[PDB]
Amino acid sequence: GHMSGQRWELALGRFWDYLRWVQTLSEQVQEELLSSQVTQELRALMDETMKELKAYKSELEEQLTPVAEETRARLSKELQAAQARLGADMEDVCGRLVQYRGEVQAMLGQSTKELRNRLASHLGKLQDRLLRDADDLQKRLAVYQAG
Repeated sequence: GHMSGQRWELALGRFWDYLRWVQTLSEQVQEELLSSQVTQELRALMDETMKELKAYKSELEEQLTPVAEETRARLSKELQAAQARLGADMEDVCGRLVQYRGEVQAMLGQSTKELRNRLASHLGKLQDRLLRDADDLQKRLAVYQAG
């Protein structure tokens, strides 16, 4: 909820805004989930978010003068843990939609009514994990810049 207005927080928003369109499961989504256009574009947004985040952490790892270099070792790892957590959440969303592309054609197709219901709940859980871990990453960034 509290963004610092960086390039990564927003490529993240471009990823999250795309997932909201997928969760509507409209005809265009039902059509585009059969193909790989969604997963290709979601992978692009995931990679774009992680490269901007990587460049942001690099700029932050060279800030105010230290006294003895490190109180950052513990803080830099907890920040790296949150960075890897965010990327793992975005991989889980892509991996789930890849399974759905095959599940909609498993044994030449399955019941899409129950199939879209299980996917919608699973996407909602992944979305809630992505939103919370994005806020935790912001907390780890603030702690890192502070001490």
